[PDB]
Amino acid sequence: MRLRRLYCRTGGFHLQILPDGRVDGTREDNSPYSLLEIRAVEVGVVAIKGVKSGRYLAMNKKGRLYGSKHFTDECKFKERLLENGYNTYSSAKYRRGWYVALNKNGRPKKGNRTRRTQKATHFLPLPVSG
Ligand SMILES: [Cl-]
Ligand code: NA
Repeated sequence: MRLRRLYCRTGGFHLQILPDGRVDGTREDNSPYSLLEIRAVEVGVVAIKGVKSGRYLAMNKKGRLYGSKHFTDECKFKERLLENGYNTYSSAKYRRGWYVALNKNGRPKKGNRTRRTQKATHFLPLPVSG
């Protein structure tokens, strides 16, 4: 059950870390690039690794999500548990309120267009066959 998928509150998507470095949402169940290793690397901070791509979820200085080729400081996300049961993930490196988020088309949002009150930033990590 150690592997997880990250389900968005909106759109019926779960997060995918694709082998070309892109990040998006998919609504398909048999999506190997959506299988994630979510590990706390500091108190309140996680790394999210796409196990099949080998890439870490990352956010660059422009607020854009990508799948990193190795683990860097751009791969750290502050994880907050909301009272509604979902979690938010915000850039630990760029402390500007920049969240992991998917729009209505399943495409990642630019960090400066996100806020913790947006349902697009709300995700549920769920163990796979847990
Ligand atoms: Cl956007
Ligand atoms: Na899947």
